[PDB]
Amino acid sequence: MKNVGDLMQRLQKMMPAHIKPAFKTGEELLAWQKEQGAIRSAALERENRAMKMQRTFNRSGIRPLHQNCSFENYRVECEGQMNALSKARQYVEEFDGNIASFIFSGKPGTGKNHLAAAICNELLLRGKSVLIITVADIMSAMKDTFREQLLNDLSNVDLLVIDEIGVQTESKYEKVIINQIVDRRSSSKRPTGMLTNSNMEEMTKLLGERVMDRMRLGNSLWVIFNWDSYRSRVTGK
Amino acid sequence: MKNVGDLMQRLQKMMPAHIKPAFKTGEELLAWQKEQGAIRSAALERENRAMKMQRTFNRSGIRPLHQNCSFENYRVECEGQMNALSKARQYVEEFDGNIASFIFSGKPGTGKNHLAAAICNELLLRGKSVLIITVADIMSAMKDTFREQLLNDLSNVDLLVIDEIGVQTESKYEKVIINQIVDRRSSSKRPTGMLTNSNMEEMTKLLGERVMDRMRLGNSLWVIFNWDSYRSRVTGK
Amino acid sequence: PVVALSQLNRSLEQRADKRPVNSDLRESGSIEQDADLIMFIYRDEVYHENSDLKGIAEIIIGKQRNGPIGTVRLTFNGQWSRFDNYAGPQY
Ligand SMILES: [Mg+2]
Ligand SMILES: [Mg+2]
Repeated sequence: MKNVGDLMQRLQKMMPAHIKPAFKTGEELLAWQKEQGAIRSAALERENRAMKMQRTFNRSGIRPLHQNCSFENYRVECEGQMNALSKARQYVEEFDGNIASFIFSGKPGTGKNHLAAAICNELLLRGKSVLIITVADIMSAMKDTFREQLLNDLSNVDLLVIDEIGVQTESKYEKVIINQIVDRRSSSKRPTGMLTNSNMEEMTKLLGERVMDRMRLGNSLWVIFNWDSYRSRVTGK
Repeated sequence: MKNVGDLMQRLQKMMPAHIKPAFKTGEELLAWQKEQGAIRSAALERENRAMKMQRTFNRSGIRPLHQNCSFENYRVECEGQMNALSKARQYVEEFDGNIASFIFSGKPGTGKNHLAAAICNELLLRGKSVLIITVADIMSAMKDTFREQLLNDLSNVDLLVIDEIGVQTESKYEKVIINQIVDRRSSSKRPTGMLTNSNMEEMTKLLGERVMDRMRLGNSLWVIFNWDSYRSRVTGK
Repeated sequence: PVVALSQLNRSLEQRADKRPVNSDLRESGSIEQDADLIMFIYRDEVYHENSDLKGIAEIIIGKQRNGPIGTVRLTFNGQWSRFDNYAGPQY
């Protein structure tokens, strides 16, 4: 039928010539493939890590209005939060291995979630995980457990911060939820945080003195705003 | 069991002459089927589009009075809403990718829901998704939950517009609900809309200043009416 | 080649999604191991009347011995019984 010389003489006619095999033996081939493989694996690993990092970005509940968001796009007008940013930068710097939790407060339209999202992005770039939530999402999750990844996460992330803690006046539930959370967090030597629009005394009757005591570790970071709104400027860039 | 020509002679006991078959081979038939397929598929796609469109229009719960309802069937009689039209038209024209929120307020019989429904019609002609509601229907939805789709549509939709905000003086719950909605929305770079009968001051103790902070973005559109009624004149064609 | 039809077990309907996958046919899985190519079918205008995929079926591939997997869109006009190519957008 056909054999080696005839086979290869068939083979060359498919193509343009001067296409020499370039290997000529076996061990050269094996070495070459080992080399290509160790070249390929590295870029593969790189890509896999990049995936992981994207999965951590998309998991946090930061909404788009605080996504294109950081320290540097935050406009100063006085000392009243020049102090705050001199606090926030060092907080991000002093975060690694630190029971350093915080609270913000004051007036709306004052850059709370903005600074929070800035912190969150910077700690994602440090290689650490974050999350920000509306408390009603925890409500809905506790109701939907009758249908655990989330509640598991909420007691094992490095950082956590909270939004909309004032409203839901139908209390005798919010206090106990957040107390359970903060106990399980503080116990594991991990921080957390909060956001609100009310005074500490206006907060403490909702949130019994124990919880705020658990906030009062390390060199804490209390803030109380006085600034005015910002909304008139923003247009949704 | 029968010859070809004689099979056909069996065949011609059915129809007349002048019925010639035109195929003459196979691959030509495949070309013919391909033609008909590329035709019927695109026509089907057209019909599918029209369906999806109607599935929107029957879902934006609007009551039939304000359905045959546009800018044009709105008999202008003074400037007080000539300005309203000059604003609503440009609101539509500016809706394309913007944080453009509006509020209406004033007296009944002055064309609030009329202009709202005209707006919604035009935006659906642009190919968007909207919805209007009665606040009691949101109450009813949250109760049906305690017997998700409609619940989560109120943040998966581009635009919402809200109706009958003053009534249900069983307050202190309405506020937390509307707060929840509007925070999820305005944090998500999307508009909304309100409707009422009261001044902003009266409105503000119902709706704490934070909500209107979430309202006053971009070139936020406040409007307030003062016209007299129209209801004695209307017929319902 | 060979072409051999089969059937499926009704433990999929209660899933409330209703796309088929590999672990849905329960005939010991003796054919899942023997085969070379599989093509499940889904067609939305059965399990719903108003769903906006009228006149469309789709070809969920679930195994490929010599290639990759995918998913394809095709139409159905059941009164003269022939699928046709879907010249349109992607899925
Ligand atoms: Mg906030
Ligand atoms: Mg009305």
